[PDB]
Amino acid sequence: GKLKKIQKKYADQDETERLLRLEALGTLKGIEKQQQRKKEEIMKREVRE
Amino acid sequence: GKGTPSFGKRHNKSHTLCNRCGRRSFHVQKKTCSSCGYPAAKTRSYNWGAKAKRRHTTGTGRMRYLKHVSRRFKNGFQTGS
Amino acid sequence: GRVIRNQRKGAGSIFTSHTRLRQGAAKLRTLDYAERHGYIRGIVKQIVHDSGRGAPLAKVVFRDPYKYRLREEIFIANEGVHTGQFIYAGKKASLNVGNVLPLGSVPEGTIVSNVEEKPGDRGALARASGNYVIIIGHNPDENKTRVRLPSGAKKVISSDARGVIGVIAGGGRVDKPLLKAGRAFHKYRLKRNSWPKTRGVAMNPVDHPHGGGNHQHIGKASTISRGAVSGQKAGLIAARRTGLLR
RNA sequence: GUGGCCUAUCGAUCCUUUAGUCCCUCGGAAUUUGAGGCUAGAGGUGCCAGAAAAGUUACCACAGGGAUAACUGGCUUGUGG
RNA sequence: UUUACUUAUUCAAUGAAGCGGAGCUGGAAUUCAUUUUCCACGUUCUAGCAUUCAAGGUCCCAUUCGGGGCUGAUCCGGGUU
RNA sequence: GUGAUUUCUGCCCAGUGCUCUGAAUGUCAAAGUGAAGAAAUUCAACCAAGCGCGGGUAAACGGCGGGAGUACUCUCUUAAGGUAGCCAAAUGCCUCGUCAUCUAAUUAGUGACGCGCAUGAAUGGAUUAACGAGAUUCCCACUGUCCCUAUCUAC
RNA sequence: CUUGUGACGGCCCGUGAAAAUCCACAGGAAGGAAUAGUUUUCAUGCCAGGUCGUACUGAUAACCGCAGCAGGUCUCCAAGG
RNA sequence: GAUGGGGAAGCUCCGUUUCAAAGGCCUGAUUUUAUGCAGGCCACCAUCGAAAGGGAAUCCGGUUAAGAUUCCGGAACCUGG
RNA sequence: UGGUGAACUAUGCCUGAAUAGGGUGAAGCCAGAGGAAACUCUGGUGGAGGCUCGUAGCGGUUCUGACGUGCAAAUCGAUCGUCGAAUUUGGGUAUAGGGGCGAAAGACUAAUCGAACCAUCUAGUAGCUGGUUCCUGCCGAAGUUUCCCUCAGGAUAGCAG
RNA sequence: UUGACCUCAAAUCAGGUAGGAGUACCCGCUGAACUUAAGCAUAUCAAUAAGCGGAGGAAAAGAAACCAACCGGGAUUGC
Ligand SMILES: [Mg+2]
Ligand SMILES: [Mg+2]
Ligand SMILES: [Zn+2]
Repeated sequence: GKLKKIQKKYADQDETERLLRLEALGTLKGIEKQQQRKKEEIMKREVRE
Repeated sequence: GKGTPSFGKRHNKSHTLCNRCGRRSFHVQKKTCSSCGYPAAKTRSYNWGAKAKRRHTTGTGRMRYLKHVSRRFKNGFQTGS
Repeated sequence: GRVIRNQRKGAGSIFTSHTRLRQGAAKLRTLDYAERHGYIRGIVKQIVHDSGRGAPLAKVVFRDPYKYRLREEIFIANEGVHTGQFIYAGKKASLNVGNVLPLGSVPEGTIVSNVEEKPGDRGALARASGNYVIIIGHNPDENKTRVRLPSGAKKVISSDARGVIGVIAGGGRVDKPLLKAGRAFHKYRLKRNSWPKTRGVAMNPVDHPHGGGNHQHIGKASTISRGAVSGQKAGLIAARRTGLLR
C-alpha cells in the first residue's frame, strides 16, 4: 500500500528534494529515534555486565 | 417601511396574458404560463387541484365540435341526405 | 443547518467570473506544421491591458500558410517585447525574448514562460505577471525536460512542449499596498464576486461550522481532514503543519 | 432431615442454551444430517409486574394549570422590632 | 512484482494539412570494399508585400477566343495527429 | 484566522484534531485458498485501507502548578508552569479595595499599588496621531432644568 | 447662468460593451471606342413607401397603498433682486 | 433557448458549436426550357433578448370642443426600383 | 406530496441616468536667494484626496416631541449622519424554500422567515380546555385497594342501578 | 470503363401514422408522511395519497412448466 503511494505522487522527486520533504514532515526524526532506542537497548546490557 | 411606502414601488408586471388560456398568468422572464403550462404540449393539471380541474375541464366552453358527436352517433354516422 | 458560502460558490449563479471587458483567451499559436518543422514570423501590432489580469497582452499577427488571410493571436506579453517586434515561433526559431521555441531546443538555464504542459494545449504554466519557468535538465532518450515552476516544484514534461522565452511583464505588482477597501473593490469588481469576506467565526451556527458561541472562537481544531465532506471543509484543509516557522 | 434457629437476601413474554423423553413433526414415500416441538433449568430487565436512548434554546412554539412557584392580601410570628 | 504490444477503454487538438517508411541532394563520417551510420533536406538588420486550379518547361487537341494531361511541388501505406 | 501605523508576539505536541515517502502483525470484511464432511455447512491460514505502534505540527483547538527556606533558592508535581507587558480596566467576588487628587461634602472621575475570585501576548499583548449622531468625568460660556412660577399668540 | 464642443491635464493592481450596418483601399477577373461607344458614386427627370401605437393624467383626486390616504413612485426645461 | 447528440422509468435535464453527410451566393449558360445541367465562390453554423444602448430620412406657419414633427399650405430629405 | 413567487427586498451581471456653493491646498512646474557641493529657504503657479463645511439627494441620532380606534398596519415636526464616492437609482437579467442571497442582524426572500406562499394527504392526533337541546316518577354514589415511564390517565376490586 | 451487392443518407418525393384532451372504472412505474403502537426506531397507515407513462367500452387475465395426493380434478374471471 505504501509502495503504490510512493509511485503515484513521489515518483518525480530528486533525492535532495525528498530529503528536504522528509525533514519537514518529521519522518526523518522518527527514524533516527527508533534507531537510537535500539542502540540504547544494547548499551543497557553492557552496563549490567 | 415594508408596508405602505413599499407598496408604492409596484409598477412592473411579473405576469402577462397567456395565449392558450387568456389568464394573465404568463410569466415574462420564465416564458411560461403558471396556470395552463404554455408552451408545454400538455396542459397543466393536478389531482390535488380538483376544483381547478373543474374550472377548466371539458364542458366549461363551447364544445364547438363535441356537441354534435352524440347526435351523429345516434344517427349512426350516416351520409347523404 | 444551512448551506455555507463556499458550498454555494460551485453553483455559479452570482459567482461566475465577470468576462465582459476581456479581449479573448490568451493562448499560444496552434502547433500545425511550420512550428514543428521550421519557424514562422509574426508581428506585434499592439500591447494592451486585459481586464482582471495583472499582465499585459500582445496582439501578434501571423500569415496563414494555407490561405490568403491573416491570423491574429493573443499572447501574454513578455517583459521587453515592443510594438513592431518580429516574433519567431517554431522549432528552428532563434533564442531571443518573445520567441516560441519548443523546450527540447533550449539549453540549460533558459528562462521561459507560458509553457505548455503537454505539446499542444497552447500555454498552461507561468502565465501570471512576473512568473517564469527555468529549464533544469534535459533527457534525450525518453525525451523529457525537467523544469522548475514558480511554486518551486520540479516537473518533468515533454520536450516537444513550447514556451515563450523570457518573463511575464507586469512584475512587482503585489509589492504595492492597496491602502483602501475601494481599491480592493475595484480589483475584484472585474474578477469575480468573492469580496468582502465575512469571517465564519462571526456568524451564527446555522451558517458556518465556526459560528456561534458567547465568544468569537472556533471551537474545535481548524485543521480539516482531506476525507471530510462538503460543508465540513472550512478551515485549513489537510494541513501538514501550522503556525509561523522561524 | 425437601438447605442455613425464625423474620430480608431477588426476576415475565420473545430469543439463545442445557438436561430429560430419545418421544412427536418436517404434510407425495423413505434413510441420515439439519431444524422445529413437549417437560425442567440457566443467560435479565435494581425505574426491581420487566422501553433500546445526550444536550441547549435569551430566536422560540402549542395544549393546559392557580392541582404548581416568582407580587399584594389572608393564617402563623421562629426570626426582626 | 517488473516489463513489452494495440485494437477495447480514457484524455486533447484541428476548418481532421504535410503522419510513418523509403528515396534523392549536401555536410560530417571511416570506409577496410562499397558504403556502416548521423545530421540537415528554400524563410532572421527594417511595423511594406505575398490570393485568380501558378509562371516557366513539355505533350496533346484542332487553333481562336483557347482547353486538357504531366512536371514545376520524389515515391509508397489511405492510421487526421 | 487576526484586524491601520509603531513595538512585540514568550513556554508547552501530554490530550483533542490535522499530517508523514516509517515499520509491519497486533485488529483484520467480501471474494479467493486449504482441511473435515455425503452435502448444506463448520474450522483455520492468508488478509486492502483505516485503526493500533513510531515521528511532526500551537499566527491548530487549547493550556500555562504547589509546599518550604532566605527579589532569591530548595523540594514535589506536570505536557509546560503566565514570559514581555497591563490592571479594582467594558475583565476584581470581597469592594463603596488602599493612598493621592478633584469638591463644603463624591458608591462617580483621574493618577498610582497589586498573591490578579477569574489580566496577558494574531483567543492577539501594549501603545497610539486623526476620526466618532459611541460610553464616562471635570471646567468656561449659556440659559425657566430649577428656586417659583407668571404672561402672550395660533389651533 | 444652462448646455454643446475642442485642445489638454490628473487618476487607476479600475485603462472604462457587442453586433447589425455603411464606406474606402489592395488586387486585376471581365467588359470594353472611332463613326463609335463606355460610364448613372455628376446633374435633371419617373414610381412606391405596408403593419401596430398616437386622446388624457403622471399624482395632497386619473398609478400603488381596502379610499378623492400629509405615505411611495424615474426623468427633461428653469426669469429678476 | 430548439436541433445533432447524451442522461432520465418519466414529466423532462444537459449543452449552444458541440464525437452532424448541418447550407446558400453570384455570374451565367440554355434560349424543346424550365431552371436542371457548364462552372466558380464561401464555411457562419437556429432563434429570442433594450419604446433609456446601436440605428436611413421633416421642418416651419396655420387649424379642432377635443388630434397633430401625423391634418392643411409651403419647403425638404432618405430608401427601394 | 406536488406546485407558485426576486413587482418588496438581498446579491452579481448588462445597459442608461443624477449629484449648488465654499474651505484646506498634495505631486509637477516657474522666479528669486543661499551654499564649495550635496541640497536648502522664500514667493508664486497648479488643483490631488474612499479630505472637509454645506444644498438637491441617500439615510434615520435624539426629543424616548406629535400621533398612537393616526394622514399613515411605521407617518409628521424639529434636531441630526452623509453628500464625488465601497455613491444614489431606473430598466433588462440571474439565483427558489432545508433552497436562495447575506460588509453577518438569524437579517432579507411580495405587510408572512430560527425554514415563504398555495392546494392536497386532512374531519392529522390530543391522557388537555370549552360546549352538549323536553317533563315527571323511583333508586342513588366515589375520591379508597392492587398494578402500570403510573402521579391531570387507565385497568382491577369496592360503592350504584 | 461499366454494371451489381451491402451499408448509410437526402428530397415541400407517393401514400400514411404518432402527439393533445378526457381519465369514474382499467394496465404499469414511482412513492410518502400524518396516524396506531397510550413514548419510539422494525412494524402500522400502505405495497395507500400525491407524481409519471399507456388503453377500451370494458380493461386485464385466459386455455396449465396448474391444483392435488384423492375412487383424483381440469382455461380465465366473479359471487
Ligand atoms: Mg460581493
Ligand atoms: Mg463558535
Ligand atoms: Zn396559459
